[PDB]
Amino acid sequence: KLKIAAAAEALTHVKDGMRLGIGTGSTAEEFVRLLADKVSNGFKIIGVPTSERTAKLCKELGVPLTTLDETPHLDLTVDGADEVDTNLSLIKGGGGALLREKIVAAASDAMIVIADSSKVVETLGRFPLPVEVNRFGLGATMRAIEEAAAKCGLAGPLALRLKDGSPFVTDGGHYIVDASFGRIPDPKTLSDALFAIPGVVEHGLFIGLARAAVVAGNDGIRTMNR
Amino acid sequence: EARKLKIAAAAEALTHVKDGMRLGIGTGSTAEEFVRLLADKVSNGFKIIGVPTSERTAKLCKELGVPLTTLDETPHLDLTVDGADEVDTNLSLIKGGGGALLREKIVAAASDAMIVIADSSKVVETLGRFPLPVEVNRFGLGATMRAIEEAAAKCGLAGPLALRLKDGSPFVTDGGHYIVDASFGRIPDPKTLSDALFAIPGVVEHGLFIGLARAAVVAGNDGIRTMNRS
Repeated sequence: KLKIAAAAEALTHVKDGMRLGIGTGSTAEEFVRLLADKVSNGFKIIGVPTSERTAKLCKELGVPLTTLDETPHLDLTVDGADEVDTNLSLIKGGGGALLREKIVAAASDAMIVIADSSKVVETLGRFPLPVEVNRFGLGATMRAIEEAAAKCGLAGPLALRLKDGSPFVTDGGHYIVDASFGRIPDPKTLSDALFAIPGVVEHGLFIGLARAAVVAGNDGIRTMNR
Repeated sequence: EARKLKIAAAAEALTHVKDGMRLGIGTGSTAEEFVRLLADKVSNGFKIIGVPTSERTAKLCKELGVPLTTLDETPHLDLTVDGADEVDTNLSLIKGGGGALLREKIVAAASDAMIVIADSSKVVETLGRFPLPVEVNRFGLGATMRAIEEAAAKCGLAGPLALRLKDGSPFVTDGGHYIVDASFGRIPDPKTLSDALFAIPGVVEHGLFIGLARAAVVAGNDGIRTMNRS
């Protein structure tokens, strides 16, 4: 649809010979398809996958693959997001790949986001914030998340994420708690508060990582910048 | 030896353990001696319920008839008692030489108070001579290694990073993670370093305990001393 043109605009930021971090979800898959077309004309690139599902896609379509162990620093990560605010702070992890996405993006010189107009918000937080937790001590970690929220002036339900009947286990062996805070006006402070909890592994706030964002508007395609 | 000093500290810390409080039970050689002293007390009708910080702490406690519970079942505790690899005058710690730092920090942070018990060799002027354990995700190990070096550099630190091994392959934490032992030598600002390490998406947790321990019972041959908080 327009989803395609948004990915295609992001692929213009990709240079010959780049070391690339590749996102997960509906939008990054399309970026994979279009970049596969380009290699298939002698465009050279090497990619780190942020999930098994992206990894499979790259191999079926001929996008060369590497690892952060073999390729510890990347030029660019391209990935989707659940919410983008005007500081280009994001909420990510609706797809359950939040940690590998943070690690890959944090290992990169720059991160480009691809989203539609509906994901761009005045204030982050209507999308529930995914928080990745250890299964040991979940009860005390839930308490601490509510107290961490209270101290930052927020509140809302914390819902242990399920798949089928059971808790969702991430690629890395953790549970996810989706925190519905409604409005997160100071992401950095909340991120600090959540990190001070030992049970917290990581969370879906991507702060200061996206240098630019391609948005599929109702009018057409637009890029936001830093 | 070292052993009888760890016992005297354990016994002075149990002076703080009251009938029926719910306890965080540490792990390692010094917490072992505290468990026995609690067990000898249990069999004469002492009342307590304890959350284990490790796989092996739980087995000792069950072998001795110490009532055991869960943080899912018992999410807030009264008191955690545990060892430490380093204690400084502010009661900031380095922990995780025995590999249980994550569960230990979770347990201690869920407690109204945390008391440390150690022998006098564990008391330091400045944290950092004991290499700092950092618990890391297996995914992206290479990028996480780099970021730890970049964080150290911004805090004016340096040293080897060794992926911790056991029997020839990486030590796997109870929680499914690796440990990178960071030999920084001297850590004059623990708080700044702790923030810089948390900022790494690969870092799960680390062995700096800042502001958690309310007191530290220390043995030594110049007698038993409880360190306190300025």
